Amino acid sequence: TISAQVIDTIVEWIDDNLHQPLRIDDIARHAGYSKWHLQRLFLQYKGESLGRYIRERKLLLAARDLRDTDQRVYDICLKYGFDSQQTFTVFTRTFNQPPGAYRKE
DNA sequence: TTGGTTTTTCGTGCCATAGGTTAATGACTTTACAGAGGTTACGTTTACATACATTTGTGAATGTATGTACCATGAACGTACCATAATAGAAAGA
Repeated sequence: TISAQVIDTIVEWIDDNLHQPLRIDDIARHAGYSKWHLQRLFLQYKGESLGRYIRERKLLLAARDLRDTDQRVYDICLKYGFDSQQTFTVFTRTFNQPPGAYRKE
């Protein structure tokens, strides 16, 4: 029990939520835990900054949609959180693996 | 000419120096419970005078008690309506 069961709710919010980005103000509210209700968790349970963990989660989620043989490549990053194609093109810094070649795999 | 690795800023995240509301046991203090002490107005126990009753003798009410000496010689002394048929009894002729 950390901050009255915030771990059991963060995962549910990440699962249920739409492609809306996750920031301090966005998740600070209906979360039931403010900035410090999340800082301790991100420091202890995860040990990684939000901008990298969210990007990794989006990449792991899109790894299946890229294999689902979808022709609308521009909408793949949009349906998962990346509001722009250039920002998602994160993939170069993470995998150094072609968008298209991976999409071909 | 186009995709992707490399690099630098920059707002954002993590760490550290400051300074204030407010949990701690307490010390409170206030209310409640526990201690004896003088006073009140009864409740039980006791003696004493007078009263209804109940216990005695005495004057009247009834009640059996034995008899009355001219002559009195049998009757119901006034009852009563008379229905109808099963079962025996004492005799009489069969």
